[PDB]
Amino acid sequence: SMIKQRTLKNIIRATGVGLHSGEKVYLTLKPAPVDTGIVFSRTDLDPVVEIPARAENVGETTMSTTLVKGDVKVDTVEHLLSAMAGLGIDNAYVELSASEVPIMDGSAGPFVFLIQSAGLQEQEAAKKFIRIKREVSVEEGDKRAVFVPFDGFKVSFEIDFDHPVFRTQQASVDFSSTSFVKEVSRARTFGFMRDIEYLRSQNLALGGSVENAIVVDENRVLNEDGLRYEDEFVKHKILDAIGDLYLLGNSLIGEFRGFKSGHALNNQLLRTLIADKDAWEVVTFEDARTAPISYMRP
Ligand SMILES: CO[C@H](CO)c1ccc(C#Cc2ccc(C(=O)NC[C@H]3C[C@@H](NC(=O)[C@@H]4C[C@H](F)CN4)CN3C(=O)C3CC3)cc2)cc1
Ligand SMILES: [Zn+2]
Repeated sequence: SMIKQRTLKNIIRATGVGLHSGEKVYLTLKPAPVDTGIVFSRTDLDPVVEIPARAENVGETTMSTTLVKGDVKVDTVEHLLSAMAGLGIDNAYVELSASEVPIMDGSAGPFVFLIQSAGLQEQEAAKKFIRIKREVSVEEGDKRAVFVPFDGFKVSFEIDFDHPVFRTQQASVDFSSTSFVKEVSRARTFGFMRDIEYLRSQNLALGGSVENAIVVDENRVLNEDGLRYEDEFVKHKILDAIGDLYLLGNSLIGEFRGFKSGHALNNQLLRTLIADKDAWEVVTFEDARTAPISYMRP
């Protein structure tokens, strides 16, 4: 029996704060039809503005992955998009009352929980996969990001901060043994005091607190109850990347490798990949028993 596309079983309502904006935001996730993709909606505006969550719609922001259409934007989509990729949601409307997705605890945990509390619905159509056929790589100074043919899905990442707080700055997850839910989803975004102070002075990071970010001064985590994983920092880079990969609009059959990469170079990789049609093909699986990836019950 075929790997079928999925949407939401029921609507999800949540409430939170833009990390950057400091704005209270109301968030609704709704079932969408077959071949809809993930579509973000700014419902505060008349008329309503809808931005498909696709690489064609990424803006040239420095702080997070931002979707743009005209001078309308949606900021910091990568954590939510990451939770939908984790759970294999093809189709869903994401309604927002403000410009920025709420930050929650800084991870994809809350989003995964709400989604899985609602449960998912298999739809009557083949789920489409993007299969990496060739090596696609991009560099800029010391940062590298690479796709690599792999029968399955795996993300590998390295960061290198010259900071006392680095613990493991490397990790590799194969999502056909490692559970995204258990092992990546709870990994929080992080920030250095020096950086958070500059952003504050530029009137950015207005929603940030220990409640939604690991805060790191010179030497140590300042968060009273410390870390969730020994390797949280690099595990959260894997979270951002799975989110960024999903701007492709279908789940990936292949490997990702990031070295000190962020949303900019991740976005250069998707562009180059999309552009080089020798390097990828769209595939469906009529028999899930022989697919290289498997999914949780709905
Ligand atoms: C002192 O108490 C106050 C209480 O009000 C306070 C104020 C502000 C904050 C905060 C915050 C905050 C700001 C920015 C970021 C952020 O930009 N981090 C980027 C990190 C993290 C990671 N990127 C991500 O996670 C992306 C970008 C967004 F974070 C979401 N996905 C990679 N990465 C790096 O490379 C860092 C070296 C720059 C973090 C926290 C706290 C308390
Ligand atoms: Zn992040």
